[PDB]
Amino acid sequence: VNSFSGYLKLTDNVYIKNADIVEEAKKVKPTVVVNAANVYLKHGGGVAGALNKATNNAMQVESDDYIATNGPLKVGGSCVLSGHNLAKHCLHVVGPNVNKGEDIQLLKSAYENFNQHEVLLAPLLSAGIFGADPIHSLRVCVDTVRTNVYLAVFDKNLYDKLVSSFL
Ligand SMILES: O=S1(=O)CC[C@@H]1CNc1ncnc2[nH]c3cc(F)ccc3c12
Repeated sequence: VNSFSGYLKLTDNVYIKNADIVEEAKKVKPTVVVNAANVYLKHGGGVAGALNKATNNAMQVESDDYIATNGPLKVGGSCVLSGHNLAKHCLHVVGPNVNKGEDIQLLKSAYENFNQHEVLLAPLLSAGIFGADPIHSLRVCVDTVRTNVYLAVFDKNLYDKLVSSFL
């Protein structure tokens, strides 16, 4: 039993809710919140900008030190950093950004990072400003993640479309 509330169950292990991931993280305090990161951990907009703003820029400060030490992530890769006031940990995962021409097949590799964590609060990878089709992202999620994932979809119209079209 966990504290996630109001989710629709899609499969054995995948759940979905129309929610603001920032507000959801603030209420649940999950062990892991996933950020929709880029390789430079520059949290300027989308989910990343929202999560970073909610940490009063502490996420960005920590991220800049991470990059200065380790260099950029790979597209499809991830790193674990602090969850600050939102979660115990933040799993920064880099989905391909279609608006940069990155290969969509890397979306499966990106979701594989979730399997290293038993339970996660997450957005749909490569959705929003990353330019992928969220219906496709949900399908890859369901077919790749085996651990327990609670998906927050900010846009109510999109949430209803994802549910109604789910196979
Ligand atoms: O859901 S969508 O709009 C349709 C694709 C987008 C995915 N992005 C998100 N997914 C979940 N929670 C979220 N909270 C946010 C706060 C912001 F300021 C900007 C984006 C988000 C967001």
